[PDB]
Amino acid sequence: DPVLCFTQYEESSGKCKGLLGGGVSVEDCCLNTAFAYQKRSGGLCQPCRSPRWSLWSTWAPCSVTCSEGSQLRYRRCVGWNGQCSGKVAPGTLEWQLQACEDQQCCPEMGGWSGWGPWEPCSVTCSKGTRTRRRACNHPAPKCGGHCPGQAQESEACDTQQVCPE
Amino acid sequence: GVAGGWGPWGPVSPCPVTCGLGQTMEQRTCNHPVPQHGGPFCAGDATRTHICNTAVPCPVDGEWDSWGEWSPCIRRNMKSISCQEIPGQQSRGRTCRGRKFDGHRCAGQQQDIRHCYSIQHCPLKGSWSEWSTWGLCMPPCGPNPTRARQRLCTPLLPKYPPTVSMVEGQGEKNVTFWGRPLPRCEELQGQKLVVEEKRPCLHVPACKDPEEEELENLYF
Ligand SMILES: *[C@@H]1O[C@H](CO[C@H]2O[C@@H](C)[C@@H](O)[C@@H](O)[C@@H]2O)[C@@H](O[C@@H]2O[C@H](CO)[C@@H](O)[C@H](O)[C@H]2NC(C)=O)[C@H](O)[C@H]1NC(C)=O
Ligand SMILES: *[C@@H]1O[C@@H](C)[C@@H](O)[C@@H](O[C@@H]2O[C@H](CO)[C@@H](O)[C@H](O)[C@H]2O)[C@@H]1O
Ligand SMILES: *[C@@H]1O[C@@H](C)[C@@H](O)[C@@H](O[C@@H]2O[C@H](CO)[C@@H](O)[C@H](O)[C@H]2O)[C@@H]1O
Ligand SMILES: *[C@@H]1O[C@@H](C)[C@@H](O)[C@@H](O[C@@H]2O[C@H](CO)[C@@H](O)[C@H](O)[C@H]2O)[C@@H]1O
Ligand SMILES: *[C@H]1O[C@H](CO)[C@@H](O)[C@H](O)[C@@H]1O
Ligand SMILES: *[C@H]1O[C@H](CO)[C@@H](O)[C@H](O)[C@@H]1O
Ligand SMILES: *[C@H]1O[C@H](CO)[C@@H](O)[C@H](O)[C@@H]1O
Ligand SMILES: *[C@H]1O[C@H](CO)[C@@H](O)[C@H](O)[C@@H]1O
Ligand SMILES: *[C@H]1O[C@H](CO)[C@@H](O)[C@H](O)[C@@H]1O
Ligand SMILES: *[C@H]1O[C@H](CO)[C@@H](O)[C@H](O)[C@@H]1O
Ligand SMILES: *[C@H]1O[C@H](CO)[C@@H](O)[C@H](O)[C@@H]1O
Ligand SMILES: *[C@H]1O[C@H](CO)[C@@H](O)[C@H](O)[C@@H]1O
Ligand SMILES: *[C@H]1O[C@H](CO)[C@@H](O)[C@H](O)[C@@H]1O
Ligand SMILES: *[C@H]1O[C@H](CO)[C@@H](O)[C@H](O)[C@@H]1O
Ligand SMILES: *[C@H]1O[C@H](CO)[C@@H](O)[C@H](O)[C@@H]1O
Ligand SMILES: *[C@H]1O[C@H](CO)[C@@H](O)[C@H](O)[C@@H]1O
Repeated sequence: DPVLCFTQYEESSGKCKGLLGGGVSVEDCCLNTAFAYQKRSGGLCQPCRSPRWSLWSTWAPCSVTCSEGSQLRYRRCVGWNGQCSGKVAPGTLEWQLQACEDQQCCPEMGGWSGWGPWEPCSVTCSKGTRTRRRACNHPAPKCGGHCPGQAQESEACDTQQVCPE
Repeated sequence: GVAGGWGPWGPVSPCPVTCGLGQTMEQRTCNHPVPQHGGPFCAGDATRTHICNTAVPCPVDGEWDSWGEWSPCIRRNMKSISCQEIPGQQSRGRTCRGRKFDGHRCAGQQQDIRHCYSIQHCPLKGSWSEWSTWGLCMPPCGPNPTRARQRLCTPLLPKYPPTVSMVEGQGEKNVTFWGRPLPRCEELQGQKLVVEEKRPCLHVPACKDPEEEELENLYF
């Protein structure tokens, strides 16, 4: 079965670099153990050396940003015609799951308090703005929480007074 | 406007590699009908490549295997030397795995030997160590992974000379302990050897292909 043959294998990247050609069987391409092959070009680049386990990748991000989570890292057996340690076929993946913690607390949103009384109208003649503010401390937020909505309603008011001409 | 044309192909380069696959190429020039005034130009390519196949494999050098297990600690002409001040010698072996096709042989010593004291199955006084670091989540990609840390009965090694002169070898060689002793310790939570506690791991992520997982999060 033909396969694309590459002249160099870049470790820690899992990529075939330096294309030589296709239409050549896997046996001929892997006569030099420093080569690598990729079938159908979709992926699955594999070195020609004896199968040996690759390196543990960096930890995947913690499954949740809150309290205790779980994160994974993979390791693939790379090689041709052979088995890794443990009677494992080339292309198989091993995993290690680990508990992680980004931060201790997590945002518990607070509740709105009683409304502050209506502030006086922003102007003494014609029409103005009537502001109404409250606070977000019933209860108070922790970590990174915030109250839903806004903390200052604003309406209009008519003073029913004419300005001097 | 004078049409460009190709000349003769140059000599093909010899197969540069002495093993496996290589590559050859030929070099021709557009010097036979040279294009004039820039009207037309010679078409095609000025360099064709071919793959030269040599059936001989390539020398793959031998890489050392991981160390085997330490041999039992024995003294010559004394049979068992357990739980006694008797210096033995234990060996450890490697395997030059992978040397093929005139590859360079493995460099070093395939046999490691150290002087030892035997402590196999000896009853000793013990003491409970502190809580170990929380282990991994196991089984990964399995039903309900569970972490686990453990306190255990740490044996108290007998105060024997760690530095002994060997009469046969005329050397002052170090001695280390080897074996599985049977430690004695007051019961802690109803266990005489190792008491552990398990906690389930939270928000377990599914195990998918590193490429497939990458394409899945990107696509949402
Ligand atoms: C045990 O001894 C080593 C060195 O001596 C011996 O090593 C044995 C494995 C064996 O092969 C034997 O034939 C050989 O003589 C000590 O290593 C030394 O440690 C000190 C401090 O740790 C360093 O400063 C030295 O550089 C280092 N090497 C030498 C050559 O002295 C080792 O520490 C010792 N272990 C104990 C627990 O005492
Ligand atoms: C990661 O970062 C944290 C700061 C949070 O914003 C996380 O979002 C979620 O927030 C709610 C609180 O409303 C918690 O119940 C969730 O546990 C948490 O996932 C975010 O994922
Ligand atoms: C309150 O009383 C009213 C009767 C006005 O006298 C106001 O002053 C007027 O305010 C507008 C803008 O606020 C200005 O254009 C006028 O110049 C000023 O007379 C007062 O604030
Ligand atoms: C020619 O003879 C062979 C028997 C090998 O000894 C060859 O060595 C190999 O040369 C190629 C490059 O030409 C390298 O890819 C290999 O790493 C090397 O083993 C020698 O050239
Ligand atoms: C991952 O695990 C250890 C290091 O943590 C080594 O055996 C090796 O680097 C592997 O890739
Ligand atoms: C996870 O573990 C450590 C950092 O916590 C490093 O080895 C690396 O960043 C890995 O992703
Ligand atoms: C304040 O605003 C409304 C109630 O007025 C709710 O979204 C919630 O109780 C918030 O604390
Ligand atoms: C203030 O506004 C109304 C009452 O006017 C209610 O949503 C609530 O009592 C709030 O504190
Ligand atoms: C403003 O509006 C009325 C009085 O106009 C009352 O509900 C309260 O004083 C509020 O602050
Ligand atoms: C040179 O190359 C090929 C013939 O080898 C043609 O495309 C054409 O004759 C060009 O001049
Ligand atoms: C080079 O290649 C072939 C001979 O192999 C011919 O088409 C022609 O001689 C060209 O110059
Ligand atoms: C055996 O000795 C150590 C590990 O104990 C390493 O140098 C290496 O793994 C070797 O095979
Ligand atoms: C010999 O020494 C210890 C066991 O006592 C381990 O490091 C290992 O099994 C080695 O082969
Ligand atoms: C076992 O180990 C020591 C005594 O040997 C103490 O830490 C405790 O009694 C524990 O049960
Ligand atoms: C384990 O538990 C706590 C720390 O988690 C301490 O009492 C001590 O380190 C024990 O070994
Ligand atoms: C496991 O849990 C935390 C770290 O996640 C620490 O208390 C300690 O390292 C323990 O072994």
